[PDB]
Amino acid sequence: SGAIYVGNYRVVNRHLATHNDWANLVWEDSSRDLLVSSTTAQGCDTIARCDCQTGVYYCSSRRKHYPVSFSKPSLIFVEASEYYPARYQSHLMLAVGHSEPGDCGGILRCQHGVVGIVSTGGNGLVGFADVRDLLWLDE
Ligand SMILES: NC(=O)[C@H]1CCCN(C(=O)Cn2cc(Br)cc(Cl)c2=O)C1
Ligand SMILES: [Zn+2]
Repeated sequence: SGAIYVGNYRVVNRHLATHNDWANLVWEDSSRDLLVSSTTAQGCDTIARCDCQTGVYYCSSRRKHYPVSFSKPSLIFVEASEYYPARYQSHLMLAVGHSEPGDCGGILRCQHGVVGIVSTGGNGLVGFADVRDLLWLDE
């Protein structure tokens, strides 16, 4: 679980989106595991507008924040699930770190703000769905 609350938007993993998220749908991309929905309350999350490759992410499975080096957003293959078939997920950044089912939603942050959220993992790796390119979240 976990979400980014920026302005009048809520950003969540598309596979974890609720009925309210779908009822108040703004934008969704299956290939990125992102869903953005509208919220009546003003949220204060600063989105990073950078090309950082180091940051800190929150790991719910360890109740700890971890510093990580991560790759540039790219198209990386991800295996089937009760949510998605086997496909290439886009705008995904890999990092060496701990993650296990239940960690999706944990925010990855850098000095410039929110970079993205935990979307994939396993094998001593953690994958993050980038949100820095979504410029409309601030406007
Ligand atoms: N974005 C997706 O396709 C995910 C949908 C839910 C299932 N996906 C996963 O990666 C499940 N998972 C998540 C984390 Br975090 C760590 C591990 Cl070890 C793991 O197996 C894939
Ligand atoms: Zn940054």
